[PDB]
This record gives sequence, structure tokens and C-alpha cells, in this order.
Amino acid sequence: INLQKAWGAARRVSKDDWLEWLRRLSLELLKDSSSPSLRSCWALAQAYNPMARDLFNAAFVSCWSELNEDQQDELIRSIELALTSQDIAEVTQTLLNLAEFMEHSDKGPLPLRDDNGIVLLGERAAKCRAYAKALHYKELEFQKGPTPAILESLISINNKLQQPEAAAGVLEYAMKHFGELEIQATWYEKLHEWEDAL
Amino acid sequence: QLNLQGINESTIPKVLQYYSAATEHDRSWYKAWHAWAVMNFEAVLHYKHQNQALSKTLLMYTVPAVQGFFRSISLSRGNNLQDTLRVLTLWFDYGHWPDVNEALVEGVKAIQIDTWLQVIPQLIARIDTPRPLVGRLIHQLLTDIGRYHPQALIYPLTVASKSTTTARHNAANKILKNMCEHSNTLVQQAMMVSEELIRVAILWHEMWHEGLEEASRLYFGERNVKGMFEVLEPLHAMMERGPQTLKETSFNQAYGRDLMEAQEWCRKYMKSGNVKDLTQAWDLYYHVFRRISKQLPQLTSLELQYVSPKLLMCRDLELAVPGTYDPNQPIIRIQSIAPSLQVITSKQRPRKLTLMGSNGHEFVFLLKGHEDLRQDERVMQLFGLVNTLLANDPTSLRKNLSIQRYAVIPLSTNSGLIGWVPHCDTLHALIRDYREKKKILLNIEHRIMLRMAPDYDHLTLMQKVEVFEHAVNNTAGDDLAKLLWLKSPSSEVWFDRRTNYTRSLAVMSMVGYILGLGDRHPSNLMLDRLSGKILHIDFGDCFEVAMTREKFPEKIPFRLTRMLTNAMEVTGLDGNYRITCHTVMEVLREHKDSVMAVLEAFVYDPLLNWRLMDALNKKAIQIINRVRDKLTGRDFSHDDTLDVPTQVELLIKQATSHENLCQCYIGWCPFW
Amino acid sequence: VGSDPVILATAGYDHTVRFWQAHSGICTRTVQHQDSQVNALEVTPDRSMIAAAGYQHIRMYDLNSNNPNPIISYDGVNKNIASVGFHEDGRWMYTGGEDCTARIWDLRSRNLQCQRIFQVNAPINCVCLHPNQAELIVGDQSGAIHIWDLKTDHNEQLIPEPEVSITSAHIDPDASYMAAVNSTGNCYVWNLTGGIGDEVTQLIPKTKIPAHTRYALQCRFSPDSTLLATCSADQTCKIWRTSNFSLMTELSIKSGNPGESSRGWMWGCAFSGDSQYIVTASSDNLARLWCVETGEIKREYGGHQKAVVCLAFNDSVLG
Amino acid sequence: NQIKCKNIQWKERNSKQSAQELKSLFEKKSLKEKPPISGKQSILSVRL
Repeated sequence: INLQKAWGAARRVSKDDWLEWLRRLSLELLKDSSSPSLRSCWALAQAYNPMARDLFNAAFVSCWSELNEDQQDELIRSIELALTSQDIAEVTQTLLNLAEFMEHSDKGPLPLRDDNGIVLLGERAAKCRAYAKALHYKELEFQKGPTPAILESLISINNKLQQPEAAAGVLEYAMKHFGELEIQATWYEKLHEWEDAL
Repeated sequence: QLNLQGINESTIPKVLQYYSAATEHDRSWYKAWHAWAVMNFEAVLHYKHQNQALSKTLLMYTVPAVQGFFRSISLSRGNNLQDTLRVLTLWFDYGHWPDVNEALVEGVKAIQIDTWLQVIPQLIARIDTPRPLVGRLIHQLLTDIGRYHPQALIYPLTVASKSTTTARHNAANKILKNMCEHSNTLVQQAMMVSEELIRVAILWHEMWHEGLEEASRLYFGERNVKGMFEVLEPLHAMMERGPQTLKETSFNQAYGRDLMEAQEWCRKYMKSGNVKDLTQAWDLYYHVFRRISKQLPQLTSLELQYVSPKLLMCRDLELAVPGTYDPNQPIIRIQSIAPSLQVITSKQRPRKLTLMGSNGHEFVFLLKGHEDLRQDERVMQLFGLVNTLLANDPTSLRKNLSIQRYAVIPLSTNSGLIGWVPHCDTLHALIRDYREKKKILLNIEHRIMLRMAPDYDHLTLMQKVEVFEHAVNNTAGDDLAKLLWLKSPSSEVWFDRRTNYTRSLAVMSMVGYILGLGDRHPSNLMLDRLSGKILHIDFGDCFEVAMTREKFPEKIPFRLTRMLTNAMEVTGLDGNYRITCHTVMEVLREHKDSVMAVLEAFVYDPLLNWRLMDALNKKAIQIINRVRDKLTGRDFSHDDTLDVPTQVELLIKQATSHENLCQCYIGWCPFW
Repeated sequence: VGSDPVILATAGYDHTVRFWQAHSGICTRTVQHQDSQVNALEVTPDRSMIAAAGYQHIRMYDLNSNNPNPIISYDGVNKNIASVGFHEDGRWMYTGGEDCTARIWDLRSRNLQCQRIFQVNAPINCVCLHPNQAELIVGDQSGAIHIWDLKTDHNEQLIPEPEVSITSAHIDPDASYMAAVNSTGNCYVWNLTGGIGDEVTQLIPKTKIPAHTRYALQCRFSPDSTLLATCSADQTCKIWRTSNFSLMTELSIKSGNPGESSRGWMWGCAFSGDSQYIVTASSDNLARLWCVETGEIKREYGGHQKAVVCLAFNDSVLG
Repeated sequence: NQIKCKNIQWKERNSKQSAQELKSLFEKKSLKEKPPISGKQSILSVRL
């Protein structure tokens, strides 16, 4: 309830700014959560950082279940801004782990702006070099509707994932399920089918 | 030249002299001797196959082959099972000939000893030969093996000792008695343990239950007093020697009066034929059956103190842990046996036995009765062979293809011990657990199928197809993928496990097809929750028997349903699956000789054809040819030869064709 | 009381058979046929008896009188029955047992012993007698067509294309051509026989008409042998001339909304004696009555509780 | 009241001894009535 004072500054600039902001965020979240275990652990967390880093998911999920509609709206807006606005590897990893831990819970994935932000999150995934999450996100994208762009994204992500056979299967599916010869030769380029490209 | 013209009396001398020249030109080259001996044996096979539409020209062709096989193993030195199998079969076929006798005797003493470890079971099945010479050679060879390596021989020998036929058991007694002189206490200890823990397998009253369960059907279907006499005589034969433990004594106390008066009545009958006697004996037997059958389900736990007083008081022994014994590693002796036996409820009631060995490491096992396991040993050896084949190839080895295996040891004619794979899980429980967790009914597909049509099981195939599709498309089958992903710690290992699952499933599918494996219901398959690999069991229905049975004859090569399909990869089955299938089929097709020889040794055993034979070897021949067509690409019609991709695609289309999936047995779960 | 020039009888999963006339779409009598399902139903020329055939029993129901029980039955076969039919003068009935054979049962209660069987190596699905009661047509799951005469006891077998399951076989009483369809939409039309001399039975494959992308369910000629109706598993029936195999009519029950998901197949259809009105039978628990030209429905039955599989319709010789 | 139905099974070895009789017993080959007649939808006109 007292915790909105920490986000709506919108003035953190460099990597250290956001590290300290996350640190104080965890301190606030862990200090008051109405559960004695985490409340006790907070005081030591003030002294030791890594243990608090390992415990972010618990504090977030605990406090979230007590946050109400509008306050959760503020939280998700602020967290989306922090995601799309920053590029440091550690914080992106923190957010990705947070989301993936939510999606295995029973309360469902955290609702983002649009389709749980699965397009946005995958966007961030490639740049932090965590690629299995990227593939799984592209899977979630694919089940809805097949489009050429996502197919090429699959081709590229499998290529960097050292799995040529997945790329060959994507190619076969593209020929026999789209089947309009929209295939631009750069597809074969990535597939190393040089004769086809010729 | 052989690929050009095939075989005739004309090309044979030319290729013979070609290869002999090659040998004389290298003399130190495995491949040359290999080709020479193979060609000699093939010519012998031809000349045997032609004459039935002068055994000396045959003989002069055979002897050089044998010399070649001996020469070849002397050069192989690392993995040579195939050549050994061929020399063993030539031994068995023409070992009576005096001219064969020498070549064999120099070859056997010339070669090293450990080489026979790969064929120890195969020899023992033929110990009951009808020819004195071959049997004598067998005796010397086995004696030598035992005196050098006792442990790798003791278990099947004590198996053969407690046989039923005369020559088998008496030859077994002769060899075993020759064995004890240098090592006796081991023989006593093993004999005690084997003859004891077999009693734990089939307890007295279950055995009696099985006997009468059989005899009732026998009498009511065949009207043969004699058949049921042989059925239930040995039970009394073992009865009258007296109980030995508390459980058997209690059984006697309960039932023995009835059990012996029925016997006196049946004897009274067989003296003078008139049903007025045996009616009473049958009524008493059936009363006993009703009494016994009321309590079988309650049987849940056994304590050794009540069942076998001798086992729990060992506390040390000289046997290695059965089934795990390697010539290149020091043995691990069995240290103790736990006093508790847990019974897994089923129609077969296997026991969960546990031992503790020398180095403080547990060995959990599964004690099976009521079954044969000898076929399983041979198929496990074959799978090990194919694993070796995949081991030595660069394109496959980078992709990490193998078949996970487990320990198998046959203890007697109708019981044995199977290793327990840790962390494994039956697919049936997985879908069951996930569905009950989401509060979803188990057999929803079947309920829908019955709701739209009650007489589901009598419709015509097209009607079955219409309803089958209407059922499947009505329920979005995606359970396995969500199940697996929810059961993953992190996404990366999730992807790795998915990869492993795909690759493992493909190779097992192809090998199952090439074998003739059947009955792939979701209770016969298991998954490793740790590595995600796939595991097969229940190797009883082999050589395409199930596709030739009468009731519910399956028309599918192997299991590939939507639940396996959708959960594997987003594109479908045209990703990893097809490419790995290509690779594996090629690798198999290029060593056709090895697998062909191993399976040929499999089939020809006179004591394993009981399941599949109900001249006399004609049906055997008729499967064997099929196997070669499966390696030759001539299955659909042997007048043309497709490539690997064509056979692969035709098999794939066969597997996932709706019109075929409808005909399967309902419990097979085609809807999954 | 079904004593009327025009009759309508339908069957399905509801263990009963429904009767009515195309007067107001209202049924008169339902007769009990329990514990099984029927494959083919057909009335005798005399309009004295009707035969329902399915699952090891042929059950006989009367037309004019009112009796709710299967007065006559024939049994003996081990499984379902593929197809049945009568002699046109009511001397005998032919019936093709699903498994491997086709047999004949005589209506005359005498041991004249004129019954035969013929043995084939494949399960059979469609059977069509020649209108002169001399030659017979057998179509199986394996694309093998068998022409069998009663003069001899052996059949000539032709395989136009293998591995394929042909589903229907029919001949117009005018004996003009030969049409057959397979389970993927291929339709073969052959030129007729002229050889009455020694039952040579020559046929030449004239027309390959590709249509019916889905499974093909049934094909019909016309009693005047001018018109040909086909049912397809994609919920349509398409209607052709025999002259040049032209596109005459097409009837569809795809509602245009994905809320059905193919709740039914147009399994069977029947012409009228004038060859101009039809009755479509669907598995959607109800049946429809159309005319070959207008394309719009005229009549409707919906009285069943489960799907509708097979129907029998005869009218007066008039028209 | 149960006994009201009539059933016949199948007897094999049928006409396996007399072939001359069946050579013409069913060999009528009545192939005629090619002549067609016109119609006006009588019963259906009653329907409409």
C-alpha cells in the first residue's frame, strides 16, 4: 500500500540506478508481507543481497495476492515500462524468471497489456541470450495462427539453437500448409540449401 | 561381380579365387577373411537349398568356411558376436562329420576364452544334443569356461539342473558335479538360494489355483481324463513329500484332507471308468477353488519369517548380485536380504524383492512368476547388438542414439527376476494423474463414443471411422505437452528432454517395426521423469504374431497417436522424427548380415517355437523371408525395391491412417 | 397398415424402424428392432414382405397387416451383413456376407437345393445384381471388382486400381453402363455388355470423373437410366446426367456456420419412379425430401432419436 | 406366448452333387422390358 512511492519516479538512468531500485524494491516487498517468515528474513536481507535476490518470486507472489485491482494495474503498468525501457541482462533475467514462475502457478500467468505480452517478452528474450524461453514463446505465438514472419523467426531461432532438423520440418510445413511459393530465398540461405537458393 | 550377377555355379569359382587372391595378398586384413568365409557359407547355403527339388562337395565347401571363421575371430578381438554365431550354427548343423570335427577342435583351443561370454546362453539351450560328438565337445568347452569363469555360468546351469526332461537334467548333474571339485561351496550356496526363492515366487495355494484353473477348462473343453491327470498329478507329487515351512504347513492344515480324498476318488475312477466316481472328485476340487478364490485379493504383504525360514539367516554368501557380473570388474557379493516383501497388485502379482550387496548399495528387483522370460533375454541381447551398431558410426553417435536396457535373469521355466528401473513412470498413470488433477473424467472419449452409439463394437468399418473422427475431433488432445512442461524445472532442460524423447521414440519405433513387436498399450511404456527417454517392456508378443491373431487383429506397425504426435514438436512428425528415421533405417540396412544372423539364431531354437507354431520349419521359413524383405525394401511387393524415404513414408502413412486405427482393440486406447 | 402405392421406411440407432408416406411428413407405424443395427433394407416386389439386414440376422416385417414382432428371421452368418437383394420375380434372394463370400437363400420352402455360395479373398462392401438376374457385381475394400454369373460358379475379377476401397455398385434396369466409386472420390463409368450369347460380359472403362474430395458414400442411377446421384462424406449430394456426365444439381447441408462441425453425413438417397424427386437420408437424426431441379427442400422427417442410416422407398409402377 | 418366431440356419454342401439341374434351374436370363414409358408423377402429384 505504501509501496507506490518507489516506482513512479521514472528517473533511473544507468545500470546502477536500476540495480539499486530493484534492491530497494525487494527490501520494501519483503519488509511487510504479513507472513512472519518473510518479515523476519527481511531484516537480514538488509545486510545480505544475494539471498534476497534468490527470494524475489516469493515476495512478489505473496504481496500480489493481497494487492487489489487498481493497485495491480499500477504494478503491471510500471513493470511493463521497466521491462521495455531497460536492457541490462540481470534485470531482464529477473523479470523473465518472475514471469515463468508465475505461469507455473495456479493463479495463471500475469496479465500483461496484450496476450500476456508474449510478443513483447519474446522480443526481450533474444537480446539476453536465453533462447529456450524464446522458442517456447514462439510456440505460444504459433498455436494461434500461422504467419510467415513467425515461421522465419522459428527458422532463425532453431538455427542458433543448433537444431537443423527443426528447421527442415518448419520448411516442409511451410511448403505444404501455406503452399503459395511466398518463400523468399533467404529462407534457404539460413537453411544452407544453396542449390534451392540458386 | 556378386552385386552384378548374383549366384550360380559359374560365378562361384571366380569370386572364390578372387577373394583367395586377396587373402594371399594381405593375410593381415579382417575384411578379406570375413568376405571369404561369408561367401563360402553362402555357397553352402545355396547348395543345400538347391538339392531338395553327395555331401562331399558340400563338405569341401563347408570346411574352408569354418577355417575362415576361426581365422577371422582371431583378428577381430573386440566385438565379433556375428562370426561366433555362424561358427556355432555350423557346429550344430554338421558337427557330426569327422572332417568338421578337427577344424572345430583346432579352432576352439586356438582362440582365447572370454570370447565365449557372448554366447553362454546359446550353448546351454543345445546341451541336450542327440549326437555324442558335439555334446562331448560342448562338455569340454563348458567345463573349461567354468573352471576359468565360474560365476558367468552358475545361474543357467542351476536352471538346467531343475528341468523336467531326462537328458537335460542328467547332463546338467554331470557337469555340475564336475564343477564342485575346485569350487563347491559356491555351488551349494547358489543351489540353495535358487531352489528357495523360487518358492517365494509361486506360493503353494496360488500354484494350486493355477493348476485347477487350467484343469477345469481342460476337462470341460476336451473331455480328457488323462490330460487333467497330468495337469494335477505333480501337485500331489510335491504335496506328499511333506510341508517344510509354516505357511505350507498351515495350507496343509486347512485343506489336506479334501485334497487327498479327491485324489483317492480320482484313482477310484481311473480304475473303473464311470463318471459316477469323478463327479465327486470334481465337486470337491471346485469347492476348494471357491474357498481359495475368496482371499487372493487380500494378499498384500509377505514376511520372510513366515514363508522361507532359510533365506533371512544368510547374512553373507558367495554369490554375486544376480544379473550384474562383468569379467573386467571385481564382483559384488550379496550381503543380506531384507525381511519384507511387498506385493504389487495385478493379475500376475509380481513381488518387489530387495537385496543389499557388499558395498552397501541396494538392488531392487521385480520377481515375476507365471511367465516365460527366456525370449526376453534373447531380445535384450539383440537390442544390445543394435546399440553396438549405433555406437560405431560418426553421423549417429553425435546425435546420441541408444536403447536403455534393464537386467533380466530367468530363474526357472516359469519365473524369473527383472531389474527395477528407478524414477520411471508408466504413461497410464501420468495421463490419469493429470486428468484427475484438473477434475476431468478419465475415459471421456469412450463415454462419448458409447453415447452416440451403444453398439459401437459391431459397426462396419466406415461407421467406426465416422464415429471415431467425431469423437477425437470433439476433444482437444494436448495433455502430454502441457503435462511435461508443467513438470519441468526450467525451460532449457525442458527443451533438452523434449529432444531426447523425440529421438528415443523414433529409434525404438523403427526397431520395434523391424522385430515385429506388438501390444503397445499405454501400460507397457514408461518414461524417465529425469531424462525424458522412452522405455519399452513386455516383450512377449514378437514376430508379428498379434497381426495374425484372430480376435482383434491389429493392422498397425507401431504406436503413433495424436498424444505422441502433438506433444513431440510443433510442426508435427516431419521434424526430428523423419530425419532420425532415415538415419536409423540406413544404418540398419547396411549391416543386414549381423542382425539377420542374430535373429536367425533366435528363431531356430527348438524350445522357443511353442508360442508361434500352433515341414514343421515351414512357418519359421515364412517369417524369416519376411524379415529379409523388411531389410530389402520389398515388403509391399517384392517385385520392386524402394529407397529409404519411400518405405519410411509408406510406413508413416500406414501408422496414422484413421481407417486402421478404428479396428484395434478398445483397451488399446486408440483415442489417446 | 401400409397398403398404399408409395411407401417410406427408415432405420437408425434407435432400435426401431419408422414408416410413413410423403403426404404430410407424418409417420404411421414404428416397429421394434432391438439389440443391433441394420445395414440394408428392401421390400419385396409383391409388397408382401420387407427384409432388414444387419449383424447376423435378417429380420422380416410385414407391410399391410399390423404386427410388432419379427415374424420371420434368417440366421447363420458369423458377422454383419454387407448387402442383400431379391429376385425380381421373387424366387430367391442374394446376400453378400461381409467376410469372404456371397450366398443365396430361396424363398420356396422346399429342398430344391438351388442355393450356392461364392468365395473371395477380400471383405466385401457393395453388391449389385444385373437387372436380368444373370450377372452379379461384387465390390470390396481392395479395389477388386468381381463379375459372377449363375451359369458357372466362378467370377471374373478386374482391378482398375489397387490399394483402394470401392464402396458402391449400381446398375440401372435399362442396363446402360456400369458405375462404381471409391472411398476417395474416383468414379469409374464403363460401356455396357451386349453379349447375351455366352455371358462374355465385356466392359470398357470410358469415363473417369474426379469429384467428391471427401469420402464417397453412395452412388445411384435413375429408374429411367438418365440420371445419377452421388453422396459424399463432406455433407453433399451431387447430381449428374447419364448422357454426357454433366453438372445438373448440387445439394448441400453445410449451414455456413462452424457451430455444427459436421454433425451428419448424407448417407443415402433414393429417386422416385418418375426419376425427378429424391429423398435424402442424413445421420443428423432427420431426413429430407427434394426435387432434382429446384434445389430447395420440399419435405422433412425428424422423428428419430438417434442418427438415420438407411432407408427403403418404393412407389407404384405408375409414373 | 413366447413361441411366435421362425428361424432358418445355413446348410453347407449345397448343390455340390447336382450341377445339371442348376445349369438351367436359375438360368432364365430374362433380359427384356427395354421399352420405357412416360410418367407424370402420379403419387407425388397426390402428395402435392
